[PDB]
Amino acid sequence: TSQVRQNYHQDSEAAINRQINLELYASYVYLSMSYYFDRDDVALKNFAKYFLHQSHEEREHAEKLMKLQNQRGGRIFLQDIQKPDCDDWESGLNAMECALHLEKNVNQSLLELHKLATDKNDPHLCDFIETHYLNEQVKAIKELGDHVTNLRKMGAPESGLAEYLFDKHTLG
Amino acid sequence: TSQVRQNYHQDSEAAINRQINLELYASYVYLSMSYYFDRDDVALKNFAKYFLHQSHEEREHAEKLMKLQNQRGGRIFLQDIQKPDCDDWESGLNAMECALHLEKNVNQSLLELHKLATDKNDPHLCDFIETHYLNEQVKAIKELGDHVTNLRKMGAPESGLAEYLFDKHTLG
Amino acid sequence: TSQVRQNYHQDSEAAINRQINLELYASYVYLSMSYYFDRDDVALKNFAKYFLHQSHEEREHAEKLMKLQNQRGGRIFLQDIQKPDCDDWESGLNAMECALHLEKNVNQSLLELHKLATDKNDPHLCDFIETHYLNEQVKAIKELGDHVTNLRKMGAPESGLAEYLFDKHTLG
Amino acid sequence: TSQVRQNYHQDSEAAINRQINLELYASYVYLSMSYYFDRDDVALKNFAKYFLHQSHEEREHAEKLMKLQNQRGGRIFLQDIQKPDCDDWESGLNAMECALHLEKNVNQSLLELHKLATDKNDPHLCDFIETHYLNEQVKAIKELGDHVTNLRKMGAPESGLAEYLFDKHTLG
Amino acid sequence: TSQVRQNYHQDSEAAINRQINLELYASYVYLSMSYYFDRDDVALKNFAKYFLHQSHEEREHAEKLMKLQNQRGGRIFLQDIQKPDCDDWESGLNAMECALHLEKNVNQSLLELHKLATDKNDPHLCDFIETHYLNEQVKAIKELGDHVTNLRKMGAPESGLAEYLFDKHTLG
Amino acid sequence: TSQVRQNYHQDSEAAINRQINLELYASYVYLSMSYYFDRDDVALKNFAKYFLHQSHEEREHAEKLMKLQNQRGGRIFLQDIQKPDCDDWESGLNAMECALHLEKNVNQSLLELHKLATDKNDPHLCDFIETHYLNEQVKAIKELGDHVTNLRKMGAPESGLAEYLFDKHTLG
Ligand SMILES: [Ca+2]
Ligand SMILES: [Ca+2]
Ligand SMILES: [Ca+2]
Ligand SMILES: [Ca+2]
Ligand SMILES: [Ca+2]
Ligand SMILES: [Ca+2]
Ligand SMILES: [Ca+2]
Ligand SMILES: [Ca+2]
Ligand SMILES: [Fe+3]
Ligand SMILES: [Fe+3]
Ligand SMILES: [Fe+3]
Ligand SMILES: [Fe+3]
Ligand SMILES: [Fe+3]
Ligand SMILES: [Fe+3]
Ligand SMILES: [Fe+3]
Ligand SMILES: [Fe+3]
Ligand SMILES: [Fe+3]
Ligand SMILES: [Fe+3]
Ligand SMILES: [Fe+3]
Ligand SMILES: [Fe+3]
Repeated sequence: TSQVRQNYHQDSEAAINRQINLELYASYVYLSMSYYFDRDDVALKNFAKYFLHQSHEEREHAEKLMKLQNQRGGRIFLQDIQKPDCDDWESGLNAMECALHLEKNVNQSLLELHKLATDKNDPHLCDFIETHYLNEQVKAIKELGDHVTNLRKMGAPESGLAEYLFDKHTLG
Repeated sequence: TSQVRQNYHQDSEAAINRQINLELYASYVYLSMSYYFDRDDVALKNFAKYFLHQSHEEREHAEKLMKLQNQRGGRIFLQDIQKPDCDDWESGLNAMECALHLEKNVNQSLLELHKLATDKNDPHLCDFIETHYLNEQVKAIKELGDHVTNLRKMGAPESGLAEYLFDKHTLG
Repeated sequence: TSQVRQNYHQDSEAAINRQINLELYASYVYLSMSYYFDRDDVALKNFAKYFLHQSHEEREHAEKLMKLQNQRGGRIFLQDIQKPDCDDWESGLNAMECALHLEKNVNQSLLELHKLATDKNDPHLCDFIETHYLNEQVKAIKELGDHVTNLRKMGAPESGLAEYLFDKHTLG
Repeated sequence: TSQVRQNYHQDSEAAINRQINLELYASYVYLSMSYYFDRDDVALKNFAKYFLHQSHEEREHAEKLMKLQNQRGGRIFLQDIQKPDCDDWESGLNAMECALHLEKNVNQSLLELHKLATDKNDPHLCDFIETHYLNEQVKAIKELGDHVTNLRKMGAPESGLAEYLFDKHTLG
Repeated sequence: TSQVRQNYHQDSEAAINRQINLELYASYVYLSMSYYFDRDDVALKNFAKYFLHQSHEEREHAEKLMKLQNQRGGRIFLQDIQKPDCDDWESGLNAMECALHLEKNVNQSLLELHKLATDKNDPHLCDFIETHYLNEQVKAIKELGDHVTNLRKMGAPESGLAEYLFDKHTLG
Repeated sequence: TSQVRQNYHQDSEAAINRQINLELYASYVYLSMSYYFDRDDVALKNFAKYFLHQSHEEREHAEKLMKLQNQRGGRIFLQDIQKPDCDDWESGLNAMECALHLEKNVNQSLLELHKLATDKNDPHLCDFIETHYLNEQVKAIKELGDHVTNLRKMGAPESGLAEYLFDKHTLG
């Protein structure tokens, strides 16, 4: 048992390990989406930038949880990073919709993590989730909801003009 | 025989001369396209700039091959620069499509040049083609493929609004 | 078939996809090693930095291959990123030894990739491997060999004083 | 008929097209001379610079006529650019003599162009020729006459010392 | 066997050792030529500078090969550096002619080294030769060919005025 | 006989030539030692720097004697530069010990050179040896004696920790 471990339940430690894996997967999904829009038959270079940056952000969210696990005296256990769901996301509107879906599932996982730490009476792990992840998730979901709404109101996915102009004006 | 000539085959020298002519022709084609979009009944001033700059670049690729020929001890032999294929490229989408076609043919010529220097065992001429021309070609073809894709997805050539907006936002 | 695809063999495309996965795995291995040395019962903060930086570098090597695949007209196919080999690398000397081993295996894969592109007569893909990956690998392997040698000559792994001083003076 | 065309005779338009071709040819001749003096058995690097710069200038004179043609509502028609007259201009004195000859022929063409625009009563095209081409030609011919005179008085072409010193002091 | 050695053939290692010796010899030859022109009965101080700088460059080419040998896991074996061929190179034109000859022989050795690495399937050692030595050699030979041509056309070696003026204007 | 030669004995001239060769050899020995410590199984990068810098210094001592020989009207005669004594100097302590030995032998040669110039009554050559070489030698020998003493008192050659720490703190 770790010399720094205090008030840190075996269940929280396992949950933190499952959340690290989820953030890595989210990083992988965004990396996959990014280079979809870099294809010559898609060619939306700011969608690609937007998702490459989201990819780098999610791996920084994972690294922070790895830091928290060592901080609290638990042991990181890594699992396979599953290959993403799709190889061909049709359109810019479909990608933002998958991203919105993915960000809600991550949020749901974080809310369950917070409920477990409330019940294990771990106030430090609670504040960590609140301070670094919960408001980030709410802001990400609101941003992606906005993007999805603009893309629909513009006429996407059937109008490539709409998707082209959204690339230049919102994401550029 | 030249005092600096070493490991430089008569066939490579002829091939370099044929490649100089191809680059000049490519320069001429782009010059012709540039001033098509400067016509008052076409009036896309950034298409014209894009192609004038490509015109100047191709003549700088030709000058570099002339420098290489003197560097290796061969003798430059110049041929007529053929007048380009078209006087009226219909639309911006049609010009990028001809440019994509032209850039692939130049690439194909460069790949054949590289195969001949491999077989004549001229590693310096191989590295020269690799370092200065091969990745340039791959980047040019990918750029033009992107432009062609955006123009189609926007509704060109039937939508002059699409071509107008591409001029302002991608090429400006 | 892609409008930009030229002289790009189905076998090279598959090989590039297998190399992207290998670089991601290497990135994952280094990320795992990094946070091993961040544990409170290991506590070598510059080993952790050294490997976190190597982790970020390998994912940038992967992103470049994804860019090359789109550049040449192939299609990225992603596989699961396997969880790394170990959860507990004993010592700093053992980690540098695994890293040396991993970097040789990546090199071997790159040399086989280069042999396949030579035989498919793809000089652009050859120069890409030479210019961006081959000398990087040779420099990485020489660096890790040096680290392993210093750690042994100092008295590692049995001397934690040796490992402590190497952390401060070579990696800091 | 062009919406901007006014007082612009079919004969002037054809003459402008023939002058564009002449300027391109002049650009090609100078490019050919430039890389003659870059040969290792000629090796006069400032003759080469002098003629490379004249080459770039003549293509800028051609581009200006293409701009004028679009400005006035005519249609550019491009012809083959004939390969230059010589592959081996013997000496620096012989090249300046060919350049002097070429510049007089261009001047003669410009004077005939000006006579046709006088007779077609096109005062704008007259002023354009006067303001941008006529004094340029007179200055070029006087410069080349000076160079030819100095080279002869120095002892060229039989004295390579003379040609060497002219390269360093007048053209450097 | 070295812990970093990978795909590095015993024959390449021996060839690299023979090339290190050749570069040192070339450094010695240039050092010898340099201080010939520093003699009071020769007294061409810029020939001396030109060759002293070439001397320092060749030893830096040797040091780079020593670095490559350690990089790849081979073992440097040094041989005697033979005293140069001449003690009295007659004239500036004769020295540039020996230097031209020496630089072609070094090039020939490098081309044979590249052929051996092609046949041993060592693409890293191939790119190293291409990237650091092959174009350097081509540029050196072209420079020395130019110098030799100017010196002859000026009237060297019988005209010490020619050699004096070349010292001041080309090499100063 | 040289127009600048004055009070310069045939014996001094020969001795200066033998000293030039000794300095070149010393330069070669240090170059050899430098790249010993650059080996991956030795890996002491500051020993390597220390000896590479000493290598460059000794060749600058040789160049100064070549300058002196021309200054006085003698004729430089170069001999083979013998390959160094060892290919594998065991340890850092053993290299500093060979370097100490080599520097004393060079000093002894310089003292004999000074004795010959005293007896040939060449006060200029005496002051040259005193002003540029004699105090340099005394300072080099004292420095190397210090290094050897520290390395022994630290526990070298049996302690690679000692050699590692000396590399970082004294030579870095
Ligand atoms: Ca799976
Ligand atoms: Ca024709
Ligand atoms: Ca698994
Ligand atoms: Ca290459
Ligand atoms: Ca013709
Ligand atoms: Ca007027
Ligand atoms: Ca000998
Ligand atoms: Ca010997
Ligand atoms: Fe996000
Ligand atoms: Fe996240
Ligand atoms: Fe281009
Ligand atoms: Fe080109
Ligand atoms: Fe690495
Ligand atoms: Fe990598
Ligand atoms: Fe001109
Ligand atoms: Fe002109
Ligand atoms: Fe050189
Ligand atoms: Fe060299
Ligand atoms: Fe010294
Ligand atoms: Fe010395």
